[PDB]
Amino acid sequence: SDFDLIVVGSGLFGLTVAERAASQLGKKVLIVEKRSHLGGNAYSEAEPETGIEIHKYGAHLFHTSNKRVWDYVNQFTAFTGYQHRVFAMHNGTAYQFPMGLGLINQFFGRYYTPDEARELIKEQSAEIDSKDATNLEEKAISLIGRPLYEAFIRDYTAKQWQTDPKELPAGNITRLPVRYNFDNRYFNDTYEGLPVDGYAQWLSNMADHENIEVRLDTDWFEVREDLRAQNPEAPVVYTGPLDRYFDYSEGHLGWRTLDFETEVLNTGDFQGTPVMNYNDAEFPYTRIHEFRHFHPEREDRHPKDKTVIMKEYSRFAEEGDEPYYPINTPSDREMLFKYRELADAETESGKVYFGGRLGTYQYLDMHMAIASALSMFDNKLVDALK
Amino acid sequence: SDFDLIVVGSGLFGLTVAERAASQLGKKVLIVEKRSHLGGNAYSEAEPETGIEIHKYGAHLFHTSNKRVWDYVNQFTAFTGYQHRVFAMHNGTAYQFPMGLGLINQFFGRYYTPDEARELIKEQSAEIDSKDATNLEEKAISLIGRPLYEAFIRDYTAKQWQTDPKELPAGNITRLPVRYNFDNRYFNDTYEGLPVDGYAQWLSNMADHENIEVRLDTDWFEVREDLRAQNPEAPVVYTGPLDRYFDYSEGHLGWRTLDFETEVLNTGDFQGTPVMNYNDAEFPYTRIHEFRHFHPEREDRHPKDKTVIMKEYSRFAEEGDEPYYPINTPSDREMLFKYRELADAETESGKVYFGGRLGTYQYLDMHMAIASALSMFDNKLVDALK
Ligand SMILES: Cc1cc2c(cc1C)N(C[C@H](O)[C@H](O)[C@H](O)COP(=O)(O)OP(=O)(O)OC[C@H]1O[C@@H](n3cnc4c(N)ncnc43)[C@H](O)[C@@H]1O)c1[nH]c(=O)[nH]c(=O)c1N2
Ligand SMILES: Cc1cc2c(cc1C)N(C[C@H](O)[C@H](O)[C@H](O)COP(=O)(O)OP(=O)(O)OC[C@H]1O[C@@H](n3cnc4c(N)ncnc43)[C@H](O)[C@@H]1O)c1[nH]c(=O)[nH]c(=O)c1N2
Ligand SMILES: O=c1ccn([C@@H]2O[C@H](COP(=O)(O)OP(=O)(O)O[C@H]3O[C@H](CO)[C@@H](O)[C@H](O)[C@H]3O)[C@@H](O)[C@H]2O)c(=O)[nH]1
Ligand SMILES: O=c1ccn([C@@H]2O[C@H](COP(=O)(O)OP(=O)(O)O[C@H]3O[C@H](CO)[C@@H](O)[C@H](O)[C@H]3O)[C@@H](O)[C@H]2O)c(=O)[nH]1
Ligand code: NA
Ligand code: NA
Repeated sequence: SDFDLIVVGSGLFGLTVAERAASQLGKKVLIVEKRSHLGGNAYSEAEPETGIEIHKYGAHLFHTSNKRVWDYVNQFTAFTGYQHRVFAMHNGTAYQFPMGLGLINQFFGRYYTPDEARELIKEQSAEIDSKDATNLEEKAISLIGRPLYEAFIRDYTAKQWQTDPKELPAGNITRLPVRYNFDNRYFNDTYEGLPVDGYAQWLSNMADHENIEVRLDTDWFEVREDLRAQNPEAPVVYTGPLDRYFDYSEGHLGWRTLDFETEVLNTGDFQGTPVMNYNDAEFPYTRIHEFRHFHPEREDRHPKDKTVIMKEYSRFAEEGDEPYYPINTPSDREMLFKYRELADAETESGKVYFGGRLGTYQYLDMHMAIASALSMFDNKLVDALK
Repeated sequence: SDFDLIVVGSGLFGLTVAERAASQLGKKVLIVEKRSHLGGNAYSEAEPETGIEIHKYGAHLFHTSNKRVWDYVNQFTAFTGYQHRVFAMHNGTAYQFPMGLGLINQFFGRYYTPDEARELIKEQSAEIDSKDATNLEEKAISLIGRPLYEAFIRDYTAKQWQTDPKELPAGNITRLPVRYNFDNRYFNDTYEGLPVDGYAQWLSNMADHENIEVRLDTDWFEVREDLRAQNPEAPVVYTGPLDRYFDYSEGHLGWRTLDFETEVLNTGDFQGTPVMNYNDAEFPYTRIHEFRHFHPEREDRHPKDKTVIMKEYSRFAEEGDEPYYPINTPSDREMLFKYRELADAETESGKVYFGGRLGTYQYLDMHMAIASALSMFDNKLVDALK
């Protein structure tokens, strides 16, 4: 055959499945991608004026405590020692972030020892018992009190979900969001970095194999019947939109989206930190990314006097807009459960597997997706190709 | 012979010289150490109540951009991903540190962009031209202005050197101490961590070799004539006090010292950061070290409800007191230059080499010492043992 496996999509999920099949089974794998680039939403490319790497589908920071995934992805790229950190902009002052002794000192006026700070939160959050809460506004206040809630959460949350906190489930926060030390790593995980020569280089390396064929700029639904004709019992992995596979026969799945406003400024340094959250409602966007800071080890290939930055906005996502975050209304999660039924049928009837962010209506971190792929590979695909 | 090389001292300098001679030349090396422990001032040991590693000769953070040294020391111990960070305590508020957009925001009331902040420092430091300064107080103010100087430098400096800034050379600061971003790594170097099983374990590994013999609790001047008798043209490396070698025949070298006040507290967490500087004169000590935080990856072998901390004080150092920092008065640096003459004579007449912190009256970082040793090894010792 020309191929033994067809993979729809070239996000981390497709790529992984693909590469395993190529290197571990030695099969011929054909990757079909709609866009003109490899990588799915993880893709990054250089801004033309400045040369600086940016991400046209949202900023991507790689982090995992999953050693399996880590050793794996390191097979295809090295990482930097980048540790992600964030600052929160509120009333013209940049606060340390997330919530901890640092922010606490800046906001309530003076230093609180760890023990002091636990107590400070005790009194503040005493208003509502977490067992009481009816919506998102309460449940937070019940965890950290009104002063903090109103300053750092209320508007930020509102902007991100286009809504009032009072009209959101209480179940969306599940943990005390406060640290009683000065540690402001944003992420708790074992391993963390950025791909050394960027994501594009990395993603691309995953498909650079003597058994993988990649057709960019190709829609699967336009070429499916043709390709399956060439070798009919070659199986498919579909990482595209779940609902669309089944021609929305059952209602459109509901997604949240993002609009990105990307400017080049005539300064070498606009905020001196990669990410700057904006928590006051006076501003449309949720945060400003300044991309040079993600790779400071490159700042000798960077513009002395220019910098690229990007403002992130949120809204609901519909048609033509890129889907980013599943919304998961109740009326979404059953039309899902339903499509599951369809997919399984379709998986047994016609050897077509469903995976990844779009393919399962589900938020996935990068390592999550990669693992999800590796699961499917080992559990479903090894026997499916014998 | 029983030994081919005698090494006085077991600090990093001795150890290095020793280990190279043992592993690269295969010589028999006898290490003579006055204290009862291996390691010199780098040594660390567990506080008995809590089990927590501490440093009885000052806190030690390892950091280098010298790859040679790095690959070397990794031969004897692994390091953690510890990045050192510091906070400055001034008027009951803990400031981000060192001086940068962060501290700046906290102190002058609101966020300053990088460009804004450069300008802010322009006006502040405009008072005195750096070309003018007569003492340490001016030279700082000429670099960062009075508001900052007085808040974060004046008292801290005074405590550390027991003096008024106005009576210190202008040459002790040589660089703008301000960052125009939010990056608060304390150290600029390529590599940085803490020894995984502590320094004691590490240091000790360097002497664990089938050609190295270690006699703890032995003063060299008490046993020298004896040992050199056993094999008279076996050479010595002396890493002890330079002046004392030559029986202070030429004036006592002047050192600064430290007194450490070490307490165990009945709390799991006293300040939630490894180091907390204290910049106001209301406090005797310069900073408080809280040692559990140096190894957070151990906090599941740490006391749930106790923590060891330590307050650091400075003064001048004399006899019986441990020497820490060369003072380098003018009347010190010529009595030095002189002892150099003596040493070289003594090096040619009697094959006795002088090295390391004490042996050269000179502040040395760990990697500096190690490199200094490696220099001496390759340049003077290889031919000296043929
Ligand atoms: C804003 C934002 C930011 C981040 C993240 C998500 C979001 C939304 N993620 C990273 C990322 O979005 C996610 O992990 C991956 O995109 C999932 O990879 P997939 O293969 O599952 O989907 P992905 O969407 O990447 O791949 C799908 C591919 O299929 C193609 N395709 C679709 N329909 C097709 C059709 N009909 N025919 C052919 N091709 C078709 C698409 O063109 C696309 O290339 C993340 N995770 C993390 O761990 N850390 C982070 O910091 C971030 N950052
Ligand atoms: C407070 C403080 C903090 C730090 C540092 C210094 C100070 C003062 N240094 C680390 C350290 O102090 C320095 O790098 C080493 O001690 C130098 O190693 P040496 O072998 O040169 O001397 P060192 O003093 O360690 O070794 C001398 C040894 O010789 C022995 N001795 C002396 N006289 C003798 C005699 N007559 N006979 C026999 N034995 C004798 C002593 O007992 C001792 O064991 C540092 N560096 C860095 O890179 N990062 C850091 O964070 C720090 N931290
Ligand atoms: O300043 C802040 C930050 C967060 N939040 C709340 O916490 C949530 C966290 O969202 P956000 O800070 O915007 O994004 P992350 O937590 O960094 O990441 C989200 O998106 C990432 C990439 O898209 C995924 O890796 C994460 O799982 C997902 O939580 C927000 O919706 C808010 O409800 C605030 O109120 N204020
Ligand atoms: O809060 C601060 C910190 C520093 N300084 C000034 O900067 C100097 C720096 O000294 P200090 O902060 O006490 O120590 P380090 O810079 O961390 O380290 C000193 O001691 C270390 C270990 O002993 C060595 O690695 C360094 O080379 C040596 O500069 C001080 O004397 C002051 O003059 C201030 O004014 N305020
Ligand atoms: Na409560
Ligand atoms: Na000036």
